Amino acid sequence: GRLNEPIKV
Amino acid sequence: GSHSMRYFHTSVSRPGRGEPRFITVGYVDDTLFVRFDSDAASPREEPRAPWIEQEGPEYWDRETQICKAKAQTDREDLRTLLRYYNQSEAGSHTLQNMYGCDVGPDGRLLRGYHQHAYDGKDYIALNEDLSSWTAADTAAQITQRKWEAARVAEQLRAYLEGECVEWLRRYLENGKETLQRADPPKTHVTHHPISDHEATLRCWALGFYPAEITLTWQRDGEDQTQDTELVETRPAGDRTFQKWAAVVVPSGEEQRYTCHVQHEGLPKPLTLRWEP
Amino acid sequence: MIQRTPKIQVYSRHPAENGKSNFLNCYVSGFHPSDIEVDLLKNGERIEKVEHSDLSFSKDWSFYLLYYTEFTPTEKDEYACRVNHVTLSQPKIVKWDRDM
Repeated sequence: GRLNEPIKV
Repeated sequence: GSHSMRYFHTSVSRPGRGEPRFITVGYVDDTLFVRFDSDAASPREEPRAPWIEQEGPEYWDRETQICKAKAQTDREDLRTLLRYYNQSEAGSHTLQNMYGCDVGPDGRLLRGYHQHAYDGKDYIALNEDLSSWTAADTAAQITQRKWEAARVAEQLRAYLEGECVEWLRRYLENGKETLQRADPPKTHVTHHPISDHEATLRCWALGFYPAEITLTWQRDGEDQTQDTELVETRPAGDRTFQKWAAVVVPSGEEQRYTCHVQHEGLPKPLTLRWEP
Repeated sequence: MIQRTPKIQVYSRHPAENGKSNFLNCYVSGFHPSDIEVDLLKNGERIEKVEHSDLSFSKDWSFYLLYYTEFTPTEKDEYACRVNHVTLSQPKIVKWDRDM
């Protein structure tokens, strides 16, 4: 199951 | 033995041809288990292995939401990266991310990963400590400063040590028939005359899983590394892999050459010779 | 803008036996950027309805794809894989050889 954590550069 | 779970993501911009295409796939070891493509008619995360099919609708809904949201943040990130590199809006560019975990035979975390590349080059990676960053260039240092300020690493550490490991344990159990089965290589040597003076010996490994294998030639017991043609391990399409290694052998030298095969499905490494 | 040219292998799923159904594979790997065109050819003409894997990549970030179709080899039919990529000045044709 995936990471649910928005991460923007 | 040990195992891994990895998610791969690629966005590719296409100015003048709509919005960037987003493709993500998930693997356990060398087994594909999920996929999502934004160009699909009705994009959803879809199963690709039988053992994930039993996950219920809530799993697929959540996964699909995560994938759609990531497609959107990637589009924002592609716009940001044009600024960071002083680039025009006219060209196609690529953003890649991989994350996941490796565990040992006891199921404990061996290490975690979370890393990005832009236009095929390393951009920023979480270090093995799951606490600090390696930035490739001054643009990635801008991202590093943002991610330090927001304590991104702490969020990643929590996932990689927690949910990532526990999902992988679940999948390994549900998929124990296949994920916990090594298929050994089927091996043979072929001989291919080149001229009156020499011939190729080719050592084959077929039908093996997982993909990791070692395949070498020796002559009189000495490794022939510089003189061996070793092809990349390649998928057969039936879950298994193939590889071969070849050497050019002077006439009459065939019995001096031995092929050596190591694979986790073999209880002992194999030695083979050409059998006329 | 870095570019990495594809490695190309064309091969069968199982050892070829004339008259027995099999799968013809073209594996392209090691390439960047990811835009690539791959055709499988029978006697020089494109095979219709070829399928392919979803884009993925290696530890070094380079891309790989598998293109594949069912086929039944014979003594006389020639098969090949034709690849185009920005690193190539003309399409590259690799012939299927059942000994590779």
